[PDB]
Amino acid sequence: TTAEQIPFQLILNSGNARSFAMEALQFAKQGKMAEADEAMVKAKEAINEAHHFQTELIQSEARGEKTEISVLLIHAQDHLMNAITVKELAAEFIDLYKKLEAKG
Amino acid sequence: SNAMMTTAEQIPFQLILNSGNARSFAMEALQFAKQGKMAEADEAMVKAKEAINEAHHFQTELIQSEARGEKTEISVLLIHAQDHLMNAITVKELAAEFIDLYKKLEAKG
Amino acid sequence: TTAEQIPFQLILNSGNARSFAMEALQFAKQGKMAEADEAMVKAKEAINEAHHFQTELIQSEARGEKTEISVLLIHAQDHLMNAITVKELAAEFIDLYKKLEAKG
Ligand SMILES: [Cl-]
Ligand SMILES: [Cl-]
Ligand SMILES: [Mg+2]
Ligand code: NA
Ligand code: NA
Ligand code: NA
Ligand code: NA
Ligand code: NA
Repeated sequence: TTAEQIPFQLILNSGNARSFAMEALQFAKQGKMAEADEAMVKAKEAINEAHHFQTELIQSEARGEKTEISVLLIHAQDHLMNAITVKELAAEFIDLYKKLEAKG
Repeated sequence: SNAMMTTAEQIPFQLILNSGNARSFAMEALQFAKQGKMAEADEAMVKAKEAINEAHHFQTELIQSEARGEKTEISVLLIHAQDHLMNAITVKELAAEFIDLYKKLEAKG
Repeated sequence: TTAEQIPFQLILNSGNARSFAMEALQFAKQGKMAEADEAMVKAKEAINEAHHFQTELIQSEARGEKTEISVLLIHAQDHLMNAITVKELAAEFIDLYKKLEAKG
């Protein structure tokens, strides 16, 4: 049943990653580039934490273990995957703001 | 299914309707901002938010059902519906960021 | 699991489409608009492959033909939904870069 903690740990870490990435984007918008870079570093860490749980989840099935699929679990997987997506495009927003500061 | 739709099977359709409209409002807003139509963009974002709220109502009921031990039937459509809801939230959140970026680009040139 | 090859195929096509789309963004970022545009055609071709799998998943179920639900399937659907959104917003980024070029 420890495996049934997977959804919670996914949501918690993914939300943390998503939060860091958006914070990074806001810093970049305000011209605080050092703070933006740091937040992204932290976002990368958080997505790593989340991935540990996703990997175990996928390998569990691969391994032949039966997993009771719930809405919560599906929702947890959406959190991680959307977090990865937010982080990837946030990096592009950050990069664009850096480009714009270069010109004045 | 096409032969018979159960009451529970209504949830995915409702989530897709509202989430889809949320995503549509967000993209409409993005497109407005791109044209320098900022007030129309701001208002479409409000409607995006409202549509996510309506979708969210079904979400809470769905999660809580499970909490009660009321096992939901997992289907492709339900998974897809969940994807759409979470997608709408992501699109709205980033479209906000496109809109702000378009406002900044106006502020300069 | 002969139908369980579909998740694998969804993941592969979607992942490649996402990569293609990101390639396009980086090209446009470098001022390489021809390469960007070409990268997006490839993204669209790969999205279509995965999308075709998904339409059949949804339609078959509507017909009463039940699919075996697994973590990998759910994962596969996440890959497509996010690939679609990345492609779509990468296109918005490409437009932003083209915009910045045109003004100078
Ligand atoms: Cl991982
Ligand atoms: Cl190529
Ligand atoms: Mg999903
Ligand atoms: Na960028
Ligand atoms: Na509302
Ligand atoms: Na359930
Ligand atoms: Na922004
Ligand atoms: Na754009």
